[PDB]
Amino acid sequence: YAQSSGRITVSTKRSQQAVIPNIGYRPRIRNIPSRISIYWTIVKPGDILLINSTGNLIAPRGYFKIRSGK
Amino acid sequence: YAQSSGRITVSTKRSQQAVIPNIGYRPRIRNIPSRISIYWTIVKPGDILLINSTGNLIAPRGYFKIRSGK
Amino acid sequence: PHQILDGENCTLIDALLGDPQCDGFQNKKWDLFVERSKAYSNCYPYDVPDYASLRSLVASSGTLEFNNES
Ligand SMILES: *[C@@H]1O[C@H](CO)[C@@H](O[C@@H]2O[C@H](CO)[C@@H](O[C@@H]3O[C@H](CO[C@H]4O[C@H](CO)[C@@H](O)[C@H](O)[C@@H]4O)[C@@H](O)[C@H](O[C@H]4O[C@H](CO)[C@@H](O)[C@H](O)[C@@H]4O)[C@@H]3O)[C@H](O)[C@H]2NC(C)=O)[C@H](O)[C@H]1NC(C)=O
Ligand SMILES: *[C@@H]1O[C@H](CO)[C@@H](O)[C@H](O)[C@H]1NC(C)=O
Repeated sequence: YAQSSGRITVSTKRSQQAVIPNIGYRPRIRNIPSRISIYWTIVKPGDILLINSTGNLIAPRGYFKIRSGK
Repeated sequence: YAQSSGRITVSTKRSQQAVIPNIGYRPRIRNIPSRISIYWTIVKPGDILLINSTGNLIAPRGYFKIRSGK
Repeated sequence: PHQILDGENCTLIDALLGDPQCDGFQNKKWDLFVERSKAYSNCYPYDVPDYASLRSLVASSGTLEFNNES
């Protein structure tokens, strides 16, 4: 990511999520010593999703149509 | 700790815990203006406890053998 | 009576994320995602900070339909 430390600020008009990566060693899973933390953001109609990232972003490819049911 | 800032990443094969020391003044208890926030990690059989740190670590001495009962 | 979606060594979060061994669940609706005890992961290791909350949220949504955004 070409910088020493990244910073991600994914926010809307009703919420704010700022996450900083934690560089360090982990036990190897499938020969991978790194991890990925999965976050979610829900955007209401009329709201605006804004994504900031200096680095270390696993970017979304779209939205899942969340609904209510049984 | 010979460093301006510490960082502790106690991680296992299914969870990670990264904490940052918060240098600052606090009200004195027993003539101590500092605190030690206590964290815990549970290692299941087959997992690996990887404690990596660069400072401000209150290191463990062993395991406590948690179980299930009454 | 209910649209049952089988596990087939896939978790709901893995099917949400797009596991290559779970690509058959893309854009799939359900009424009950039956998770199997034989489920595992065959991709990059990940650690959801609120795994139960995300899993319950996606299960209450009850659809994996996905619209790509430019
Ligand atoms: C940022 O702001 C905080 C405010 O909370 C400051 O913290 C206080 O700092 C003062 C000054 O250091 C502290 O006062 C000290 O308290 C000690 C404990 O007092 C108990 O024990 C003594 C006996 O040892 C009893 O007499 C007393 O009644 C209490 O039961 C004292 O031992 C200290 O005494 C020292 O100084 C005196 C001179 O004043 C000498 O004569 C003594 O020999 C000894 O060297 C001192 O009085 C106070 O406890 C701190 N906490 C709080 C909650 O007030 C930070 O200092 C400040 N930091 C900066 C950089 O500004
Ligand atoms: C996972 O499931 C698929 C089909 O459901 C099966 O072919 C495959 O063998 C399973 N994986 C393992 C490790 O058994």
